[PDB]
Amino acid sequence: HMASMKKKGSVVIVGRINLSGDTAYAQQTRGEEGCQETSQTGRDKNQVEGEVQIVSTATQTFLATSINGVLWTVYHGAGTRTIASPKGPVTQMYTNVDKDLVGWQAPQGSRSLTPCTCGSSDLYLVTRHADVIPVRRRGDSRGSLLSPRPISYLKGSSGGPLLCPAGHAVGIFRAAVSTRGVAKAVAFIPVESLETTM
Ligand SMILES: COc1ccc2nc(C)c(O[C@@H]3C[C@H]4C(=O)N[C@]5(C(=O)NS(=O)(=O)C6(C)CC6)C[C@H]5/C=C\CCCCC[C@H](NC(=O)OC5(C)CCC5)C(=O)N4C3)nc2c1
Ligand SMILES: [Zn+2]
Repeated sequence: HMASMKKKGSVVIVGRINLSGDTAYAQQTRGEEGCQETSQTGRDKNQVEGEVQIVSTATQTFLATSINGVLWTVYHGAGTRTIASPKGPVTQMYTNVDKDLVGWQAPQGSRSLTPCTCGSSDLYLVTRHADVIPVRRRGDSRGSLLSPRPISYLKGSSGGPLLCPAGHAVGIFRAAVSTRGVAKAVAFIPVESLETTM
């Protein structure tokens, strides 16, 4: 009935991948209860820091990455959802189902990665467990893992960055290519495609 139609909750930042120092590590900033509540109100007063956020909905958890003042993630994680912010839900400023891409204005206090212009094919994928996985670029939107591993290890890291040797953003992790459950390669949204969307 019209009277009882529910609304979907906001995406909520629940932690980050700390890349500040010599050791990458995941930090949780909000537990499940506060996450649930913040998703419904869309009101998140937690201080945001860093480039790579861990985000959650009621049903999924994945990553989101700031590049050029936009917090980017995958459409298959976020759909058309708002993100929680100190003053309430914030509507997406970019949505592209054809690229599996969405973006919101970057939260106050985040830091943005710089788009790569190195042209290097020696990349590094950052996962939600703060693993930094070397990846050889193999095309415009694909790279191979130098050390394959089960897809379990990459699940939940869509929206994370592929970085060049200098720490610039090369793309946003979108999908894993596997054989008998082993991730041999990854697909990503190239940063140029983000820059065109902008
Ligand atoms: C609905 O509207 C849209 C629009 C455009 C979409 N575009 C894509 C490409 C897509 O694909 C889905 C989701 C994605 C995925 O699973 N993404 C990771 C992930 O972590 N997600 S996640 O964070 O857990 C989660 C689900 C958000 C919470 C990185 C994956 C980690 C492990 C793989 C798990 C097994 C799956 C292997 C699979 N492989 C693959 O499809 O390979 C190819 C055929 C595609 C090109 C080659 C794979 O990766 N996916 C399948 N859905 C779309 C949906
Ligand atoms: Zn670079």
